[PDB]
Amino acid sequence: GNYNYLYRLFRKSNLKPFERDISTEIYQAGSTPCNGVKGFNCYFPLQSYGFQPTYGVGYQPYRVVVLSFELLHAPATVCGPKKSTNLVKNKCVNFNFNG
Amino acid sequence: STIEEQAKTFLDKFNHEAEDLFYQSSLASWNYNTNITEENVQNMNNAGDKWSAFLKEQSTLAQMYPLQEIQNLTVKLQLQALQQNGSSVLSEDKSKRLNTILNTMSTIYSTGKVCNPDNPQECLLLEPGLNEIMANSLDYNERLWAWESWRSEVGKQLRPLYEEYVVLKNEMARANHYEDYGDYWRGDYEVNGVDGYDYSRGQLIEDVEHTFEEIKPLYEHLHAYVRAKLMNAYPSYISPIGCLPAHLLGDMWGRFWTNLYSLTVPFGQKPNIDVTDAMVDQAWDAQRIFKEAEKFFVSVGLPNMTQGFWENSMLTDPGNVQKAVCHPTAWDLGKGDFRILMCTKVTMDDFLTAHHEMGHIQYDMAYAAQPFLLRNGANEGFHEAVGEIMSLSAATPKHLKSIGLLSPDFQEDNETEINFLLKQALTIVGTLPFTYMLEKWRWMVFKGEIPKDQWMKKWWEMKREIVGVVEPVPHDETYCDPASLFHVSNDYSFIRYYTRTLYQFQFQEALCQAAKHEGPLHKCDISNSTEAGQKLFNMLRLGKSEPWTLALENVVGAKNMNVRPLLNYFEPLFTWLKDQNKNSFVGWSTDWSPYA
Ligand SMILES: *[C@@H]1O[C@H](CO)[C@@H](O)[C@H](O)[C@H]1NC(C)=O
Ligand SMILES: *[C@@H]1O[C@H](CO)[C@@H](O)[C@H](O)[C@H]1NC(C)=O
Ligand SMILES: *[C@@H]1O[C@H](CO)[C@@H](O)[C@H](O)[C@H]1NC(C)=O
Ligand SMILES: *[C@@H]1O[C@H](CO)[C@@H](O)[C@H](O)[C@H]1NC(C)=O
Ligand SMILES: *[C@@H]1O[C@H](CO)[C@@H](O)[C@H](O)[C@H]1NC(C)=O
Ligand SMILES: *[C@@H]1O[C@H](CO)[C@@H](O)[C@H](O)[C@H]1NC(C)=O
Repeated sequence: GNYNYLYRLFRKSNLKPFERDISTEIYQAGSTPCNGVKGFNCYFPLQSYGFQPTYGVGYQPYRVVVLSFELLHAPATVCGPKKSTNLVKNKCVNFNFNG
Repeated sequence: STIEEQAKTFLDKFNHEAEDLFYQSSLASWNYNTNITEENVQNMNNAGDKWSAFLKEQSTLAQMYPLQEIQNLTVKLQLQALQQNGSSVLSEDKSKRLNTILNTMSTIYSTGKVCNPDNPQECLLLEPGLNEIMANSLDYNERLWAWESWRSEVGKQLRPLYEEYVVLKNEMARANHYEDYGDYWRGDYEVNGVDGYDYSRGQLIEDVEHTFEEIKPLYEHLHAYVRAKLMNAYPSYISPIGCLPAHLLGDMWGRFWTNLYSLTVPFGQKPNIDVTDAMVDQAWDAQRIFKEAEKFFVSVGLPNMTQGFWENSMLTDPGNVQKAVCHPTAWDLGKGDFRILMCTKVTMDDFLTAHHEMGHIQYDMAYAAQPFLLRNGANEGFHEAVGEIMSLSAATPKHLKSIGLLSPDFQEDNETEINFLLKQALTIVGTLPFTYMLEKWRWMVFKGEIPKDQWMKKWWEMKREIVGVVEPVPHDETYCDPASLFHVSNDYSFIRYYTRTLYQFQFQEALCQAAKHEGPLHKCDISNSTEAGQKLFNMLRLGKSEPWTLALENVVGAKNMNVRPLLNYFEPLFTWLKDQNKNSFVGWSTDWSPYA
């Protein structure tokens, strides 16, 4: 059982987009103050996924990479590769050299 | 803030933590079952103790949320399931005594060895030493000796233990706001809070009697026919007017009559539908058996088995060096892990068992979307009934012809259908009066209707009245004849077989009506019908989230258990038995006319 992977199961409000919450403060589900102790109505927010090889396909670990592309007023520098068509000389051709 | 949100967070942490502890306990049990080694036993015991302690702590913490301030039906159902004390309401000394009594009954039943006086050098255990003698012998005094000696040893050991057991279980049940332990068992079918679909604990006994009153003519005719055939087999022991002798029913206790098919066959000259030789000729492996079962389930529209099912199941006996339990069991380990533990041979019985256990796996897969504490059947009957319907459908000659296991030029005449229906009646109909009489006797024992000094005098009186089975010699109160069976000695409910039997044919009629089958009910196959699979899967996906009455409305369109599909299934056989019983006398007399 791999218990190095954790998830938040409880929070007072929903997350905003692209927000990270790494707080380990005890979740207060009741009127009573938690006081740092996981007693009645006060749970620990982060729970672990016990990833084991014999799990089902809907419970197996999946690595997710989300790529976020934004265009801002600054000069755009992450560009895609541009191919180089084999140079032809001594003929009337349409040339595109560095724009 | 509110109580309902607190309960929802509690049942959101509970489901995940319990799912993890469950998976670990179930995996330890699996590793014990496929590999009987002492470290696996220790790991199983540690996981079980952790699981039980965790269930005790969550039961202690769940009761602090009052039920009447929660309106959501699913949350109230999970909280009702969790808030049961179980044995925790009883004192620690009495709880320890009850656990000790249950464990020692388990050891007495499992390691009980009985053999003939004056020849004690070797003895035979119940499985398979006594089972084979009861199922295959034709000798009157040998079966009488085995039956009386095993009930003498087991009953004389278990009678004070059972007398303590009834008092402790009644004390726990009255401590849990129940009338008796019988009411505690009947509370599984209790539905409360749903308008129109409410079911009471007291309604179950009335419904069982109402169904059994319609069972009784068919069972009387079957009993008369079996009585005539056993009179042919044993000339002088069986009376024309009396009950059947107890040790002649083909099994140790009378649970099934399926071992009397050889003696009571209508048409021996006609062939059987045995397909074992065809699989031997075509070299069918157990993997091919499970692939054909998977093909059957994809034909009706249900999902196919996962890759982890094929990778992680043990479908063949491992070998001499590694020991495993031979009993076929479907395991829903949790987290989408589904396995079958079966030592599959090339037989028809193993093929039907593979269909039955894959039906169990399909039922387990269907409610995987549900929360952890609602991942069960709506009652104890549905879970077995959905496997028994697969056992019914797979056993049909149309299914065998469709998969190529039966010759396409096999003549399906009335005589083979009559003898097949008689075999299915001996297996299915014959267990119903025994099940009903045993459960009614246990309910009267728990309720206090029968005093301890009059347990057996009533019991045989019930058996003559209901089952039509007479004792060979009278038994006094030093015997404990019921507790020789596995379920009663190890604290298991027995009405699940009765409910399973009725739900089986109700589901069979519903799916055959959905599949538009136009012939006899026993000639019906539910393969290739997407709509029948959809009608099944609508109930299958619910699990324990909805009442069993609403699930039965979803399948058959009725709000209550019904007996008419069973009688419709055996109607050709019922007419044949009525024709064959013209000379003989249907019904029995409770007097001592055969033997006492
Ligand atoms: C069964 O247990 C034995 C005990 O040593 C072990 O060697 C073997 O690998 C186990 N087999 C399986 C299939 O788990
Ligand atoms: C009951 O709770 C479940 C989640 O726990 C929720 O999805 C469902 O909608 C609730 N039912 C009602 C009627 O509010
Ligand atoms: C469980 O037992 C406790 C005390 O032993 C009791 O207060 C509680 O009401 C019981 N719960 C139920 C459902 O009977
Ligand atoms: C189950 O069915 C799906 C779709 O028909 C298929 O892709 C998958 O391979 C099947 N699973 C197995 C184990 O064959
Ligand atoms: C089966 O059918 C044949 C012809 O219809 C008939 O002669 C025979 O008596 C029937 N047998 C039974 C048991 O119905
Ligand atoms: C059901 O479908 C399978 C797959 O196409 C087919 O082989 C089988 O013959 C069908 N059943 C019947 C009764 O035709």
